Amino acid sequence: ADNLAEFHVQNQECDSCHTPDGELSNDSLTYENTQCVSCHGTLAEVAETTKHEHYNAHASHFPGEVACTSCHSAHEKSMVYCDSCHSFDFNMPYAKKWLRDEPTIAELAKDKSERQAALASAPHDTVDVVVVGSGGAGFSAAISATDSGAKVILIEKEPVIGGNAKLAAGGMNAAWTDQQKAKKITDSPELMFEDTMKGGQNINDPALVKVLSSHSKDSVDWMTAMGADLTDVGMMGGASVNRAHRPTGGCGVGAHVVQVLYDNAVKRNIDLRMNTRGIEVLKDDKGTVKGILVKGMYKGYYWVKADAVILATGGFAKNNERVAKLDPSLKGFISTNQPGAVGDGLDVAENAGGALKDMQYIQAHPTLSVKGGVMVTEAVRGNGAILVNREGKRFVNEITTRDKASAAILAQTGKSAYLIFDDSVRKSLCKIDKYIGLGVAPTADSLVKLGKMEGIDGKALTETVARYNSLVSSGKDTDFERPNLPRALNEGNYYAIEVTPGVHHTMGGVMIDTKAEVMNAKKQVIPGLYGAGEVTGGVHGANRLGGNAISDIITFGRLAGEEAAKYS
Ligand SMILES: Cc1cc2nc3c(=O)[nH]c(=O)nc-3n(C[C@H](O)[C@H](O)[C@H](O)COP(=O)(O)OP(=O)(O)OC[C@H]3O[C@@H](n4cnc5c(N)ncnc54)[C@H](O)[C@@H]3O)c2cc1C
Ligand code: HEC
Ligand code: HEC
Ligand code: HEC
Ligand code: HEC
Ligand SMILES: O=C([O-])[C@H](O)C=C([O-])O
Ligand code: NA
Repeated sequence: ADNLAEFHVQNQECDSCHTPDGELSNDSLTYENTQCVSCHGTLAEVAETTKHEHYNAHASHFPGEVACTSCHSAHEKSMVYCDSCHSFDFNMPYAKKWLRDEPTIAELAKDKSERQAALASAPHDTVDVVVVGSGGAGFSAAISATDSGAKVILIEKEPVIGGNAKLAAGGMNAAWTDQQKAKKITDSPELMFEDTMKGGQNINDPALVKVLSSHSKDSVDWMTAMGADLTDVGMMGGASVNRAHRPTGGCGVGAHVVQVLYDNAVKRNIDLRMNTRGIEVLKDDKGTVKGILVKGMYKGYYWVKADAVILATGGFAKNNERVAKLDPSLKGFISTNQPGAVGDGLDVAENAGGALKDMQYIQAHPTLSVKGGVMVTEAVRGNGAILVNREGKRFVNEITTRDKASAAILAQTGKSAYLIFDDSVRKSLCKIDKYIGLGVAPTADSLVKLGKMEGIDGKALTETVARYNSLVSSGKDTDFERPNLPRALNEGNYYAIEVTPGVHHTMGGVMIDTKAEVMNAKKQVIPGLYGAGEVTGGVHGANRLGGNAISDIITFGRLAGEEAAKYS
């Protein structure tokens, strides 16, 4: 058979998958996926049949309930979503090679016919607030607006929830939390504010940073009340004290937070629509929001009538063409991002009259795995790993800010470096076992053997770790002035991960005020239009601190949902 439907129809009727009249149920394909599940089992049940030692197409780190049709289309060959970041050896029936070619908002102007028809029609729904994007900011806005008495529709353009937020590792920054106090950590919102402003080269809007620092404990409390575990508190770069909150043992914060948000949205019966892209914010004759034109992948264009629209669409770090025009030093770099993080939400914001700011400030994460092409968490360094070059020497304070760390790594021989750590570090950070599972953390019982394995000077490496451990013992790094030396690298075996910078986060975006209201170039509020999360500019300035993006998206998403509900 040339496609999945053709295979099935050999001994099944059309209505084995389809509704009675044949119409597709909705853009989430709810009815149709339910039919797949009726015969094949849930995703977890299918996964039992497709195990590999170190990976499983049907059991991944993605949170929520991942629809079968995310990867298996019926009437045409389809792509494995995992192929957008990994190259696992898969044999999905009716597969085709991964290729993302999504039309820009500007290109969709070609749908002049179809869009005019939609807008000429009755609104498909009439609600209070539409939230665009199912990352942490969008789910937070949808939940908060719903709890404030608003009727919400949440849309997501991708087939799966969670955006980049589901990928978050190292943590959510906050001070001064119960969780920190329980771990004998002393902090303050003031110190978080100070670290943040300094970290951003004082480019950040201080009014927005004050919201970030002052609301941070409340946001940790809010997540925790919803069921999140944020009890482990680690160190990230450019921070005065440990304040990156994450689940027990140092497991990934992002999948967890997104799962909690998803479960809470399902509990509230929030209308979530997948494969549904926000295209154009609609405004009335006085320039206030009146709704939004969307494009359903399966059901076509339609509009929703609403008082408020909350853009929670994330960044553009996947779009290297747009990135390179703003910061040429990042041209041709690999990205840490999900395939849809291309900035189409900003185009929607600008078309609605929103001004952008700080667009030139784009962060490279200092440590993408060269072998795996995925982010390796800064928490590996926070929990005690060092960086060495091919000469086997330290060369940077491994917990400095990301601008400085990235530059340092790029300055080394081969424009890459190695994370080096032992089993004490490994055991301290649950997330590290994921890199071992991915195959990107080669190991040996001596540094000489590891060095020979990886092309690092083995004797120099050995002497480097001895010297470093000496500095840990004496309590002062006189070589690179690293201010926190949590662990000696001296238990069990040693690991190396080859790392290099990758494009990671866009600090610029739509201009908002402290109420998450989008403003035009005249600094005038556009009534009914809100922005929250990485889509906004002004929060992070010239360099974002690790841990501060998850803090941002929960704080600003929650605030936006409450403000939108009040606005009405
Ligand atoms: C691998 C990785 C690890 C990270 N780790 C951390 C960490 O631990 N700590 C931290 O603070 N930050 C971390 N970050 C940064 C942080 O996760 C991102 O800043 C965060 O995901 C921003 O969340 P968001 O809700 O604004 O956007 P996202 O989570 O990216 O969600 C936006 C969603 O909107 C969608 N969308 C876009 N346009 C449209 C449209 N027109 N219509 C409908 N939907 C649309 C997307 O497809 C996406 O699903 C990490 C980022 C990555 C990539
Ligand atoms: C909804 C769109 C789906 C999806 C994503 C899949 N199916 Fe089915 N399927 C059914 C049976 C009896 C078979 C033969 C194998 C078996 O005995 O279990 C299949 C086969 C598949 C495949 C493999 C195709 C190939 O080329 O070998 C795949 C990838 C698959 N399915 C996914 C039974 C049913 C149903 C019962 C009436 C329904 C409904 C579906 N399948 C729908 C779907
Ligand atoms: C499950 C395995 C299916 C079988 C068997 C049939 N269809 Fe299907 N159909 C299915 C899905 C998941 C979808 C969405 C797109 C995709 O290919 O994944 C569709 C789509 C259609 C459409 C398009 C409808 C539209 O664009 O509005 C049509 C016209 C259609 N399907 C017809 C159809 C007929 C006549 C079938 C029996 C021969 C049939 N389908 C089988 C899932 C499945
Ligand atoms: C992408 C992330 C997928 C999603 C979501 C679902 N499936 Fe899948 N499927 C995918 C791959 C890459 C493969 C090949 C796996 C491999 O290890 O090579 C498959 C395979 C199947 C199969 C065939 C299994 C077999 O016995 O050989 C089936 C029957 C199947 N998938 C069904 C299925 C259903 C019902 C899903 C929703 C619950 C579903 N898949 C999700 C990729 C992805
Ligand atoms: C980029 C946006 C990704 C996509 C798409 C998928 N994964 Fe992933 N994966 C990504 C990262 C940054 C990491 C590093 C470890 C971490 O948890 O942050 C990984 C790791 C894995 C691993 C190894 C660890 C583990 O969970 O066992 C596996 C087996 C894995 N990823 C599988 C996987 C599958 C099956 C996916 C499709 C459903 C998938 N990944 C998508 C980033 C990204
Ligand atoms: O390194 C991480 O875990 C991460 O990627 C941290 C942030 O904030 O972006
Ligand atoms: Na931004």
